[PDB]
Amino acid sequence: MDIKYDVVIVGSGPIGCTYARELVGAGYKVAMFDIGEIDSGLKIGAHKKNTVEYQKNIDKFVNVIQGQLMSVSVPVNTLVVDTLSPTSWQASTFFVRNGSNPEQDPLRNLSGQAVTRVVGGMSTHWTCATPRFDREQRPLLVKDDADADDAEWDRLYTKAESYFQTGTDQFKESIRHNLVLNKLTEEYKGQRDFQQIPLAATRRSPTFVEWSSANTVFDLQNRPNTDAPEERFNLFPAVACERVVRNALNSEIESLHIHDLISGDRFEIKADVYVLTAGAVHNTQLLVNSGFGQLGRPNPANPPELLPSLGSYITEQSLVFCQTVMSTELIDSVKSDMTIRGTPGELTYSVTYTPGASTNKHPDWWNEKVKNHMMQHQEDPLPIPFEDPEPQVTTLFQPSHPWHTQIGRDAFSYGAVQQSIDSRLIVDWRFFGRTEPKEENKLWFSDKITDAYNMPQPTFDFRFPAGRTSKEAEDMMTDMCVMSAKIGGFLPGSLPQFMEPGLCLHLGGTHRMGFDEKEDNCCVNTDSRVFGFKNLFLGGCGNIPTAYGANPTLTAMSLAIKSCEYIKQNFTPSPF
Amino acid sequence: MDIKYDVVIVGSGPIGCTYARELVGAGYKVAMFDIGEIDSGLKIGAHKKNTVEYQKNIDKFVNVIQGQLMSVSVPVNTLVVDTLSPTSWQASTFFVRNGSNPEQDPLRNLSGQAVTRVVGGMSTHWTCATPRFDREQRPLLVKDDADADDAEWDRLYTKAESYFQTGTDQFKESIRHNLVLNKLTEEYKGQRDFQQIPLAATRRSPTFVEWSSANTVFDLQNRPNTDAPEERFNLFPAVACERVVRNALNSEIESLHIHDLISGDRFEIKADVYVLTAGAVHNTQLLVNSGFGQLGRPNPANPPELLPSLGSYITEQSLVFCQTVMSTELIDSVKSDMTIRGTPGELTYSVTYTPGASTNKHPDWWNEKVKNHMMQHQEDPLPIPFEDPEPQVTTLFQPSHPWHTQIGRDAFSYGAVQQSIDSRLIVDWRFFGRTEPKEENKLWFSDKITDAYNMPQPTFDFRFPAGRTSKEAEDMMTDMCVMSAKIGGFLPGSLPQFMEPGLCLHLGGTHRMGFDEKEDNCCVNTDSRVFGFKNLFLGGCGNIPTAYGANPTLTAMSLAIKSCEYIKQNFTPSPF
Amino acid sequence: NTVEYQKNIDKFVNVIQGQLMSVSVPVNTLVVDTLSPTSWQASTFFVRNGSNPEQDPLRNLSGQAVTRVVGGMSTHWTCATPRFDREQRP
Amino acid sequence: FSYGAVQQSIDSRLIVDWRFFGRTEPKEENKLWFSDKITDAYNMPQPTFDFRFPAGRTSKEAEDMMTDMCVMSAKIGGFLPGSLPQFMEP
Ligand SMILES: *Cc1cc2c(cc1C)Nc1c([nH]c(=O)[nH]c1=O)N2C[C@H](O)[C@H](O)[C@H](O)COP(=O)(O)OP(=O)(O)OC[C@H]1O[C@@H](n2cnc3c(N)ncnc32)[C@H](O)[C@@H]1O
Ligand SMILES: *Cc1cc2c(cc1C)Nc1c([nH]c(=O)[nH]c1=O)N2C[C@H](O)[C@H](O)[C@H](O)COP(=O)(O)OP(=O)(O)OC[C@H]1O[C@@H](n2cnc3c(N)ncnc32)[C@H](O)[C@@H]1O
Ligand SMILES: *Cc1cc2c(cc1C)Nc1c([nH]c(=O)[nH]c1=O)N2C[C@H](O)[C@H](O)[C@H](O)COP(=O)(O)OP(=O)(O)OC[C@H]1O[C@@H](n2cnc3c(N)ncnc32)[C@H](O)[C@@H]1O
Ligand SMILES: OC[C@H]1O[C@@H](O)[C@H](F)[C@@H](O)[C@H]1O
Ligand SMILES: OC[C@H]1O[C@@H](O)[C@H](F)[C@@H](O)[C@H]1O
Ligand SMILES: OC[C@H]1O[C@@H](O)[C@H](F)[C@@H](O)[C@H]1O
Ligand SMILES: OC[C@H]1O[C@H](O)[C@H](F)[C@@H](O)[C@H]1O
Ligand SMILES: OC[C@H]1O[C@H](O)[C@H](F)[C@@H](O)[C@H]1O
Repeated sequence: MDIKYDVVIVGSGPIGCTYARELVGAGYKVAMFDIGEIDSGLKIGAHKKNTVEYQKNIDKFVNVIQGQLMSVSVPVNTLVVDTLSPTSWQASTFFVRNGSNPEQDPLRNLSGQAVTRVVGGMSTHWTCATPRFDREQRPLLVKDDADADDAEWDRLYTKAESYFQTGTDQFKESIRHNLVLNKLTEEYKGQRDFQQIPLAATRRSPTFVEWSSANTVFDLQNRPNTDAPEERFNLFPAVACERVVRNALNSEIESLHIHDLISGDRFEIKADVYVLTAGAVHNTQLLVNSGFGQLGRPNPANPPELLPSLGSYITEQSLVFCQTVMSTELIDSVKSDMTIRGTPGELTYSVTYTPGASTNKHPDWWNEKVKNHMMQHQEDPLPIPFEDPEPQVTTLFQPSHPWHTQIGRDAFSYGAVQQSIDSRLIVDWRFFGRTEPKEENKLWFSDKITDAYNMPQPTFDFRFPAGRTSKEAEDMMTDMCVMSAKIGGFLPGSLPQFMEPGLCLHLGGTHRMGFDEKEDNCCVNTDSRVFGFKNLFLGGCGNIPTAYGANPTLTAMSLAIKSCEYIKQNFTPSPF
Repeated sequence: MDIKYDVVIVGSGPIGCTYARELVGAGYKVAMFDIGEIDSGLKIGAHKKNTVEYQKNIDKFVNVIQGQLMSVSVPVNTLVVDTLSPTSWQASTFFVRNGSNPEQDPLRNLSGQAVTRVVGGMSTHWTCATPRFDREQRPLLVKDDADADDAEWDRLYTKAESYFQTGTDQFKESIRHNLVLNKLTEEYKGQRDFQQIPLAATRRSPTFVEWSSANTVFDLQNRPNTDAPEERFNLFPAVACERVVRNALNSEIESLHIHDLISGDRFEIKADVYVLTAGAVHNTQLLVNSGFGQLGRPNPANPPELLPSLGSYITEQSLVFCQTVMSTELIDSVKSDMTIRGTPGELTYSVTYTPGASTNKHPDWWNEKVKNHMMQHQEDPLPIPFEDPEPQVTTLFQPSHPWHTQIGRDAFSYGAVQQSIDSRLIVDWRFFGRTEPKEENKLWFSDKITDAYNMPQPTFDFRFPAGRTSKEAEDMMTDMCVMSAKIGGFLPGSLPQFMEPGLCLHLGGTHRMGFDEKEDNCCVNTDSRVFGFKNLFLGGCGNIPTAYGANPTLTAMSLAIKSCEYIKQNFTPSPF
Repeated sequence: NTVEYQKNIDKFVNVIQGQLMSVSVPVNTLVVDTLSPTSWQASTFFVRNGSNPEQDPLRNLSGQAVTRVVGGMSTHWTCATPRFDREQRP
Repeated sequence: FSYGAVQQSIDSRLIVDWRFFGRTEPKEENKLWFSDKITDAYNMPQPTFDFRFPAGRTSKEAEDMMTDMCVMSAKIGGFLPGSLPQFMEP
């Protein structure tokens, strides 16, 4: 470690790695710090799902996700346990216990909010869904010229998709995928369009997908090295970034205070450029601990002087979930082209089809798979082949249905995964609502209470706003019930429900972007530069100032690419 | 990869790494294959608990364990779900679904048996408890000379303890530890002795412990390298070892068939010496797939000709569990030396003690911690300091109490971890019973059904034997109820219970050791050599032929050290 | 119709459940394998606890129940008495 | 006749129950029969059902009816956790 770099990056998630990719590549001397540690294998920051073992046992991966989602703010617990032995010690009050945050109103929380501290951030376990936002969900990057704005976003999203290896063809030969997609597209037709979920992933074989991650964006190997002898990069894991140091004028950052969590030593690191990509909660925390905004419970009688919108206007999405069991209609449809005679398991049983009958509903490759499976596995009553991939189906957000949808199988199962129903029958439904930004919806940091890293404790003051946001959330639940029923009935144990607020982990608006600090009530401009500072940039979903339903990361990445263009335009690398 | 090594090792767990440590160190050309992948960070095969983040959030680590425990044999599920929508497809029978093994009698199973396929094996997530076995639990290594047997085991265990960095002093300054230990030792006195659990671990600070693993034994870095320029070792992850190839006479192994799970290619590797350390289930599987023992449902009318005891006499331990909530007696005892005046939170409140009163029950360092905590945290009603380490207490197996005990806090929590009761009050109790080896208790491999790696499906035919084993298991449950009550009453949600058979993951006896193949009904001799073979060795708990209650790994390691002495005595390394 | 039930209507569910006796219960096949090793266990899912061995569990009306008390089920019914329109009516 | 545990956290004045009842096509194959071997608690032939909801109109309407209750209920409020939309035991 040196005390001087060209660029310092706080966070090794996929947005920090967008900045590394762009800037290491442009010749800057870059250091990247992460509070978490390398724990994905020799491909640093890679997706934990990419082992042979997880892809042969995908039901286990939920546990890996749960193992690295550490709750942001837990209220004081008030459950009465009165079946204790009379000899057992019991307090006479519900006192502050077990890491609970006494500041947190339990009824104004995002209880499902969690953070991940590992090299690669949440991209080590994410679903890899990377939809574009349509105009309605998307911040403006050019004002008063919609066609130039569209052009700019197209160029940026195209680049982000290339970084993440986004595609829409990885599941095209799945029977289950097709079954679900084809049905939905017929029943709306074509008042809504359905497609494969855009996924940051490359299929390597019929049974293995290489899911993308931070590592796909930037490999996180120190440089110079043999592949990149004229580049300069260092990754420092297990280093808590605590404070950026402001000048008097609030026009420049003059250093970064860091804490080596192994040795315990503290240092101060100097950079020409400072990029905070610590996630939506933790960027905010680091800024509040550095004197931006206000520490402590918000107090209107003494509003913050520096970035007063920081931590206000926060957005998190409503999320509804169920699972379904495939209808008899759809299961029978799989084998609709077959002539089936006799009874499974007996001498006379056969299943045949005629390749190329124009009468066939399905093409030959489908009927071949189905025939083979039915004849070779007469003990099995379903016509779906055993290793058939899951559906990965969406109808994207539109004005008439202003929610994102993901229909398929998600590794992040909620609750006990029941084993009685055959998994080929099971389809997951997740619908994500957009949330209006509102000044009263805040993330703030205690002046008394600290987290496990001795940093000010995060506290939410949040409710879904009462008008359009809440109306749409309920409409969205209805929509998922109506849409799901086209495929099948609900799976007991996975009935339609709202998930805990913030379990969707799409928190935005915490350090939000706009044109004008005061008029747009925002913290960073369209280059992701903090207002008034020459050399401080924020990357991540916390920049998104709009009400959005789609998964935000591709949009956050796009904003980062644009930020890096600004840096390349205004800062000169040091000589090698 | 070469097609020729001096020694090939199948498995990178702590027993394979014992063989690597001994033999790489002795100058052999070693290759090690593991079916699983590197996923613990840059320290290959290291304990996953050793991140700063897990040790600040230890309640999350249960999920990491659950994420890599893949069930051995799951029976066909027969639960009736009859609240499905009438449109949903339903079969008319409980058919073979969702990876279930149709061979497995659900009532003769070890349902909690699981395997871990990752570099470092189960040592990437284990509790690190490494007790010695006393004579009563321990196989004989010398016959008819008890003092020479004791000497041999002492030397071997001392070496194994040095490899694992076993100690008994890591928790000596915990208030909770002391509270529990001191109470139990008074109440039995001294008809039973209590001590700290021997743990393979080194404390680095008051809040961080470096837990040992396979990596502690052998660092698993390829050699030659800068630290070890004259050593030769290669680790090949994601390589399924499928078969060892026997000569006609069954006197030598002539190669190892391997399957590269990334490329899909198959190869055959030649070694002077072959060591199978794939765990108790999977060593057996590999052997049955190579023509040892018998494939298919056991058939007494056609007993196996080659190693007929392989897969018979299997042992797994009964495990009882509860948690308790610390008694008022014991909580009051913590502060027994304090003079406490007024009421917490008010101006007059104070807590004082007199250092060195001979009347004090506790020494000054205890009273200091307690006083400071009480005065500095008057909102907290407990006298235990917030970062106080957990107890780690045992009374080892003895004739009058023939079970192992671990009393403390274990990361591998069973069930939902309730948050209402303060965690400083909570103590876990696990008691482990010894199981009589019995011919009828088998692990066998289907001739029809295969696992996820296309290898014969493991199937258990197991019941706890009806006489002494079952009698002791129930006595052991009673013992834990009686002993636990000295500390506190049971925690609702963690009432005393037997865990699922095989959840303790101490399976032994699958390829068991003895002096004489026929007379001792065994598979390997005291050098861990397979009877009749010159060049095949088996390492692991599957060698242990006795009824044991203590955690077996240190004993398995000891047997491996002795095996490696035999190899060093009989095989010459190739020139460098 | 007691004063007490109408002041505590949440308790009345228990009165209903107390007189709904299941018509046909299939043989139970749930595996309970956390029994003490000393406890007696059969080696099959045998006919137990009033189960009907004739009943295919997957072709059942598991929630069917009968009430044997003077007044029959009208001693606990909801008292909803709609007419059928032509379409539903013999 | 509440189904399941009656949660006490939500004020009861807020809570509204929804029950929707579907019509079932009569079908010869749907039977109630009586064992010639097994008897009930009164020594009378044991009742046994051989019943499935018929696969065409009955099942189609049942699922439509579930959708209807979800759409209609949402006019009043959102679902109560623990009482999510479900089919009851047949
Ligand atoms: C956990 C999760 C996440 C997503 C979905 C699934 C699940 C279960 N799936 C999903 C997501 N997003 C999508 O667009 N589509 C998908 O299908 N998920 C969210 C996505 O995963 C996040 O939006 C994305 O990673 C955010 O990227 P980031 O802004 O780079 O932030 P990260 O949280 O990934 O990484 C931040 C990083 O910084 C560190 N850190 C935090 N504090 C500090 C301090 N003080 N000093 C130094 N470093 C710090 C972290 O440890 C972390 O690695
Ligand atoms: C999971 C667990 C394990 C233990 C306890 C806690 C928990 C939750 N705690 C405990 C244990 N043992 C103790 O003595 N004290 C403790 O406090 N646990 C058990 C211990 O962890 C095991 O006994 C030990 O690792 C066994 O060592 P091993 O004999 O080296 O076996 P492993 O299972 O660790 O590693 C084997 C290895 O081989 C691989 N493999 C399997 N099949 C193949 C094939 N066919 N080809 C190639 N490689 C193969 C694995 O992937 C694995 O890494
Ligand atoms: C239990 C239930 C019932 C109804 C609803 C609510 C609940 C929880 N609410 C409901 C009902 N019906 C409606 O139209 N609207 C409502 O809102 N329920 C059903 C209604 O309760 C029944 O349809 C009605 O009682 C049937 O009347 P019934 O045909 O007279 O039959 P019962 O079952 O009431 O009484 C029969 C009776 O005969 C006896 N018995 C049976 N076997 C014998 C033999 N072998 N020998 C002599 N006597 C016998 C019984 O003991 C019983 O009293
Ligand atoms: O299974 C019931 C469903 O059947 C379908 O085939 C329809 F598309 C849905 O609208 C719904 O009527
Ligand atoms: O709390 C009840 C317990 O109290 C104790 O202090 C004893 F040691 C136990 O034997 C039991 O009597
Ligand atoms: O709360 C959402 C609901 O609001 C209502 O007032 C409507 F009547 C429903 O259709 C639905 O939109
Ligand atoms: O449960 C949370 C997740 O659900 C799905 O995987 C989404 F794709 C993620 O972005 C995230 O919201
Ligand atoms: O739950 C299984 C574990 O319990 C405890 O951690 C033991 F130490 C382990 O060896 C293992 O049995």
